Amino acid sequence: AVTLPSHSTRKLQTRSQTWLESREYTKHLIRVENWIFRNPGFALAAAAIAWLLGSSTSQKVIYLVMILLIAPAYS
Amino acid sequence: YLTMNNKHWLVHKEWFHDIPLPWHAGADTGTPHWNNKEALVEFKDAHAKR
Amino acid sequence: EVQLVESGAEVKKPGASVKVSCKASGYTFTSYAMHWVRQAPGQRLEWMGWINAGNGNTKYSQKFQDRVTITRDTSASTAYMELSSLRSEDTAIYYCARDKVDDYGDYWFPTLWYFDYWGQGTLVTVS
Amino acid sequence: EVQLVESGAEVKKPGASVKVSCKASGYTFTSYAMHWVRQAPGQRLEWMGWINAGNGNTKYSQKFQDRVTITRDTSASTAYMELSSLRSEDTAIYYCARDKVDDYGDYWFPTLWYFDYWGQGTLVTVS
Amino acid sequence: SALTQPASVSGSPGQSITISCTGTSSDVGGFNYVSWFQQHPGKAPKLMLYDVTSRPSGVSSRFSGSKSGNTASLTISGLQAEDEADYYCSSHTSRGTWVFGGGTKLTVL
Amino acid sequence: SALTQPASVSGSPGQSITISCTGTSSDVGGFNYVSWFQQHPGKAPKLMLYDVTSRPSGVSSRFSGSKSGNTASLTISGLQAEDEADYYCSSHTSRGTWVFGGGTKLTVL
Amino acid sequence: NMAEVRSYCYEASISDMASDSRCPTQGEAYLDKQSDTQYVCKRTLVDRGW
Amino acid sequence: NMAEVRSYCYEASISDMASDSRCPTQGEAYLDKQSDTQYVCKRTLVDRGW
Repeated sequence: AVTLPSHSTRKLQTRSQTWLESREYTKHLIRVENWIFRNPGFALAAAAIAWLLGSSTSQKVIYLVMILLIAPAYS
Repeated sequence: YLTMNNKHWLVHKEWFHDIPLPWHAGADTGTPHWNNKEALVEFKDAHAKR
Repeated sequence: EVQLVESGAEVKKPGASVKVSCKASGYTFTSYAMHWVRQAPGQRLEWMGWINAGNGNTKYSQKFQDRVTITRDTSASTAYMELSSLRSEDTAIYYCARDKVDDYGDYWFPTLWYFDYWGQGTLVTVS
Repeated sequence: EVQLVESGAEVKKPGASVKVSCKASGYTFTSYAMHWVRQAPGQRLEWMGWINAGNGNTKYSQKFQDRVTITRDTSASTAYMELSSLRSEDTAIYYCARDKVDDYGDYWFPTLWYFDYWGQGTLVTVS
Repeated sequence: SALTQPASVSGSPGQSITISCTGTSSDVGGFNYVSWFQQHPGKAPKLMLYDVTSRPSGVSSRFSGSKSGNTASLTISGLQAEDEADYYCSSHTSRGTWVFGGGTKLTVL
Repeated sequence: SALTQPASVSGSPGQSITISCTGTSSDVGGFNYVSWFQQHPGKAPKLMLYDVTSRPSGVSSRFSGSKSGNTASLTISGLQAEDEADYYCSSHTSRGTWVFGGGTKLTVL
Repeated sequence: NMAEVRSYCYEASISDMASDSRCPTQGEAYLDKQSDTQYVCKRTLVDRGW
Repeated sequence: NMAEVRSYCYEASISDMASDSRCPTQGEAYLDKQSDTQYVCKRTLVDRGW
């Protein structure tokens, strides 16, 4: 149930396309975008807990995009 | 060199040891003793019983 | 009242296959369940049963583990035990009895009573 | 040179027990060794051996995991294989050969060569 | 694995008899699952106990069950003449299967 | 077990023979352990191999061993004719026991 | 030339299911079909009073 | 009445110990006796080449 192995752990780089390299770039993007399409309220609150810690208008932005990226996959 | 059904492709010594499935331990034939085996099952108890 | 009736079979030579019917009468099918207890005269009762008539589940004794298979038919309210590859020894009489399922419909732990009634028997003899 | 010889032609009744001697001559029974390789004419060589003459250890082919027992004695520099409860099948020729033990006296992994010499042979026949 | 039940017994009317069914910890000891089946020979068995001490409604009240350790005791008093039914002890094992004892042919006098 | 070795063969003198012994990964494949044992019928077997390619010193340099995957090939050339000694292949298995092939009857015509 | 390491399995199938339930007193259960290579098991304290 | 809970062994007979080794790369080792579950085996990677 725990296997997501082979894209992140380590890749083969060669003048070949790799397995589903056609599919990937977009099977890392759509799920997160999808999951934010559902329940945006989490984008609401996440925006909050970012916006109140650090207050550089930059460091929090990093906290916005980061907290939004860690829990579409929530891990 | 990794073989699913009638296909083949290469993967790393890191990815191939880390897949969580039953092990054959490189065994030959017979009735292979399967390591793990737990990760592939599903023990769930309905409400409190059975 | 509660009525169990069965089909009086014959020998069907060594190696044949008996099919005995248990058609339940006088109570509510859907709570009947079912058992099969073999006996011929002069030795101990063996229980080679199965236990679930709602879902059609089955549990067999380790002796008979694969010999008998069992069909339930609710339209006829009938359970059919069928003992394949019978032998000289299994000359016996097969009673079908009930131990009512828990209401969930799943049968795991019986009623504290088991058999409040019995089929009337079917003596089966092997040549 | 290296000399091994053993008991000569011999016969036993079915169910008897053969005792074959291997008298090692012409080398140092030190980083010893010996084996037992059965052969009769017309089939595959089976190896039912044992491997350790320093410590008296032994390893047997499951084939005959418990049938043969082996005594090893330096005073006579001799290894005695004894096959108990022989059968009509076993009529064969029992060669004793060596594969030198490693320095430590413990024999686990052989020399890359195994058998550089062989016993004289002992034909054993079962009635 | 059949429960141990002794072959047979007799005695004066009214007199209490004891039928001893000895199992293992797998079944009779670690469960209150017991029943004694009165089986009139040639007729269909019936169940004269259930839940040990308890009895079905149509039971003659002078039947009494008991258990301690691995035992099943069917103790009957003032045996009325027609009380010879081959008594079989049966219980639910832990593995989920039922086992019937060797049975006690009952001998009235 | 029982190393696969083919029953028997022959040819003109000087001509190459190759007797190939096929094992499993348990023994011949995952080890350098091999032996080909010239056994003169009536006499005691002898060594004609040692760790594949090499030879005991008293060996006719005629003989040549080789291995691929699961194989043991004893390839002889420049035959002196009088060199048919049932050839048996034998190896050390992984479990710590030795197995001797079915043997090759060598046919000198 | 290649040599085998592991196998795994990507498709399970499971055979008969036994039970062996001991009561609250005596605790652990056994189920002789355990103690094999080929049977998987897990203990799950369960509802069952009276 | 009592009841038994577990048990503990004081004294261990050890027989057999038949061993299996493999090449540096034809995986790790295995032998039929592990499926017996009445044995005990510890695969430790220690040995040498040639």
